Amino acid sequence: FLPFQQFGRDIADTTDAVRDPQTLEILDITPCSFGGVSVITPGTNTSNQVAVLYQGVNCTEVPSNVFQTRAGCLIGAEYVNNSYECDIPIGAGICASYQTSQSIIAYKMHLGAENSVAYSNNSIAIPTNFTISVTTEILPVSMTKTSVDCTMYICGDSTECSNLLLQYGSFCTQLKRALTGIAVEQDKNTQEVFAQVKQIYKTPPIKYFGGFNFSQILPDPSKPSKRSPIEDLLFNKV
Amino acid sequence: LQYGSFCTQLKRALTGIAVEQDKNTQEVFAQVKQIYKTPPIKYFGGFNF
Amino acid sequence: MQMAYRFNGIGVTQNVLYENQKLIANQFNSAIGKIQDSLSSTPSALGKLQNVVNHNAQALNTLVKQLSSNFGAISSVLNDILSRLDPPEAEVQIDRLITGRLQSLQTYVTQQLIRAAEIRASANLAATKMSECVLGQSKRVDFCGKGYHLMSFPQSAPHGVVFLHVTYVPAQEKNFTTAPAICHDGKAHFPREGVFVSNGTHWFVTQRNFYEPQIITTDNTFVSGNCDVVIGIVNNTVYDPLQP
Amino acid sequence: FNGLTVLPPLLTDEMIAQYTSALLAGTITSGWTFGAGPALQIPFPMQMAYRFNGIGVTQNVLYENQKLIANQFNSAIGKIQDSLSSTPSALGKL
Amino acid sequence: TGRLQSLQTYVTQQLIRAAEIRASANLAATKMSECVLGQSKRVDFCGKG
Ligand SMILES: *[C@@H]1O[C@H](CO)[C@@H](O[C@@H]2O[C@H](CO)[C@@H](O)[C@H](O)[C@H]2NC(C)=O)[C@H](O)[C@H]1NC(C)=O
Ligand SMILES: *[C@@H]1O[C@H](CO)[C@@H](O[C@@H]2O[C@H](CO)[C@@H](O)[C@H](O)[C@H]2NC(C)=O)[C@H](O)[C@H]1NC(C)=O
Ligand SMILES: *[C@@H]1O[C@H](CO)[C@@H](O[C@@H]2O[C@H](CO)[C@@H](O)[C@H](O)[C@H]2NC(C)=O)[C@H](O)[C@H]1NC(C)=O
Ligand SMILES: *[C@@H]1O[C@H](CO)[C@@H](O[C@@H]2O[C@H](CO)[C@@H](O)[C@H](O)[C@H]2NC(C)=O)[C@H](O)[C@H]1NC(C)=O
Ligand SMILES: *[C@@H]1O[C@H](CO)[C@@H](O[C@@H]2O[C@H](CO)[C@@H](O)[C@H](O)[C@H]2NC(C)=O)[C@H](O)[C@H]1NC(C)=O
Ligand SMILES: *[C@@H]1O[C@H](CO)[C@@H](O)[C@H](O)[C@H]1NC(C)=O
Ligand SMILES: *[C@@H]1O[C@H](CO)[C@@H](O)[C@H](O)[C@H]1NC(C)=O
Ligand SMILES: *[C@@H]1O[C@H](CO)[C@@H](O)[C@H](O)[C@H]1NC(C)=O
Ligand SMILES: *[C@@H]1O[C@H](CO)[C@@H](O)[C@H](O)[C@H]1NC(C)=O
Repeated sequence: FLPFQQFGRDIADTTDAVRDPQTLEILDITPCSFGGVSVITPGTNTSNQVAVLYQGVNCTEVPSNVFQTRAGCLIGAEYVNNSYECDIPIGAGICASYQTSQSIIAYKMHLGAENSVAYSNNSIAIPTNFTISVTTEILPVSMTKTSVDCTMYICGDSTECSNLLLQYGSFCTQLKRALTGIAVEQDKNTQEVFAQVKQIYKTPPIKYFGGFNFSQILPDPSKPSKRSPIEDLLFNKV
Repeated sequence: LQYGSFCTQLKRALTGIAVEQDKNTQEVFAQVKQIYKTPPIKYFGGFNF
Repeated sequence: MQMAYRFNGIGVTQNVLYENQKLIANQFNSAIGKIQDSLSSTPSALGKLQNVVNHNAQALNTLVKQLSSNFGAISSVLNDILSRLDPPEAEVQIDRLITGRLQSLQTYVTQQLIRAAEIRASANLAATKMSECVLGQSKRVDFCGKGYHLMSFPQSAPHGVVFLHVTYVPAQEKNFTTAPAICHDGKAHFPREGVFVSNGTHWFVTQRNFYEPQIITTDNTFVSGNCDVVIGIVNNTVYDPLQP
Repeated sequence: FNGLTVLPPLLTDEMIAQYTSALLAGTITSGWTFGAGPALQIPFPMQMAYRFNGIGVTQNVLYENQKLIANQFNSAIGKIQDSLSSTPSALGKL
Repeated sequence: TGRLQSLQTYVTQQLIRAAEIRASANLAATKMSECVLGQSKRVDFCGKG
């Protein structure tokens, strides 16, 4: 410090150094340790053991199996040298799992299987067979349409509350129009996706297409809802 | 405490954002399934990589 | 015939379909038979749709819970404040409750707006996928499933859509020797739509996605220049059909 | 910082670099085959000829100008480091 | 109250910025799929020319 200066301030305007009034000495001030506490579990179905992670603290303050990672202090897990596919993410490339009796272990994430391609300036690879693959993709379309009555929610049934509220200006009008716009948007979203065809086409009564079986995705007349089996499964699941 | 529940909503929003960031990072780079390696001899018909 | 069109669309000749029709139909039936088991076995697969519902429900509960809150006032119940208290001191309590209950509504509306924007983006993507994967065959990589896209089927679900993508995957590959061009009579020859491969003793030309060797002929190749500029040219013979 | 904390990302920089290296090796050795199934090896000039065919140019055009094309590519990739380092505002988006 | 309002505003801004970053990440993933793992016919999607 300069001889007349008494304490030191930071960029954020927080005191970080001080001068002792008796001995002309400078001291650094450091905040006391704090952090978050998280629990890692394999599910009460699988076991009742847990591990505990203290985030962003040195392992010397938490006073078993103790480990120090860039995420913080880990207690109750055994560190190994293997590498598996990640199961429970911890942070900075560290993952945890429940492995062999049985115990909680920690390890490094494994990116994948190592492979090398025999490259040469003279050789090629040509396939001799093929496979037909079917895959599923799921996409949400719309959400629930809600409406709110502002006066009944705020003032219930009393009257002078409404008299006080109307002094606050036009604040109830802008909420209704936003909610109505959202509802109209949902209705437009459904139409944009599903109403793409002009006419309703029908399958021939004789369902033969050269040996291809489409019964799993075609409508089932027996069911009153007239849905396909896959559609019924999806409907019942949610 | 007398005010009510605001901290819970703030915490849940921040945690959602934090998980979304890791999802975003994983969506771009983790497309391949195997770790391929280049041959030790780096000759590709005159092209320099 | 439509399926043959679709194989042509990805660079595979028509005869490959017509000579393997039964096997391909069996493979398609077996693949479509496992969709129900794959969906039912893992409940988390549909969780995304479920997720949306949960979010909405949660919001509503929060909007109720702020009602039973004092918000720094004497009590949450308003009628008691009316009954017990005098008009001077009642007004400040009423105003406090009004402001506290208005902020809660404002926050809810803002969250709804943000979620609606996200849902709109998802719906736009779904409409694009319906336009390009179901009403046509797409050349974009990984847009309609994984592999060489053949076709797709839509199915409906509560607040959502499910696409089944049918694609083609190569398998059982072998290794061969190649050459960029073939020199026959001081002239360079190049394949018209295939690639030259060698069995170790003989040379053939084949399509690039399915092994089907054929004899090099003047109607399989075209001539361009001498045999000096090309690096890696290989001596061989080219058969001429006109042999009367 | 008073109750404010920063959480580290799950994937480190080294893992992302390894992913990019794997992608580069795959595209250099197998062309576009590894993106749709098993990786099939092919010489690089033949892959370049396939790519010229993809845009409406015949194979002989590339096979008769291989050295010139390689030299142009080398010069273009060489200029990239200078062009990128010269302008500080190039990376302003990040 | 004055300190709670600032947190609310900060969380709202973070949500908006996160949405923008998510859109950018989706675009990057699409470009990785279509320009690196294949050859694109779309004009001006993977460079000029
Ligand atoms: C304030 O008073 C204390 C004593 O009450 C001083 O401490 C001593 O100061 C003398 C100065 O000649 C030193 O020789 C001693 O060594 C100090 N004591 C110890 C234990 O070290 C202190 O210096 C005074 N402060 C100022 C600024 O003069
Ligand atoms: C390409 O793969 C198919 C698998 O779908 C092979 O077909 C199988 O062949 C074996 C023996 O030839 C039979 O036991 C199986 O029943 C066949 N599977 C089906 C679904 O029919 C086919 O043989 C392979 N191609 C070649 C040239 O071997
Ligand atoms: C198309 O596939 C469906 C479903 O596999 C077939 O329906 C099955 O038919 C057999 C007849 O031997 C019954 O034992 C099964 O119970 C049926 N399954 C279901 C889910 O109903 C149908 O036969 C196939 N169509 C053709 C022409 O083979
Ligand atoms: C591939 O390119 C690198 C860099 O462009 C070449 O390495 C440089 O080569 C020049 C000569 O052309 C030297 O003056 C530099 O000192 C080299 N730099 C380094 C870091 O090595 C490399 O030689 C090229 N490969 C081949 C086979 O020519
Ligand atoms: C590579 O394939 C060629 C073409 O099938 C083989 O040449 C034929 O081999 C069969 C039996 O080996 C003979 O009956 C034919 O007469 C051969 N063709 C001609 C034109 O003579 C060749 O043997 C194969 N080489 C290897 C190493 O498998
Ligand atoms: C992992 O192996 C290294 C190699 O030296 C060793 O130092 C370390 O103690 C090992 N740790 C575990 C948990 O096996
Ligand atoms: C392939 O490259 C090697 C050098 O790595 C060279 O010796 C060989 O001749 C090349 N092959 C051909 C067919 O040019
Ligand atoms: C083909 O032979 C080469 C040897 O040049 C070898 O490296 C490669 O693995 C072989 N491919 C198969 C599918 O066996
Ligand atoms: C191809 O044949 C010509 C003429 O018969 C000869 O000059 C040339 O060396 C041959 N090429 C090779 C690689 O032997």
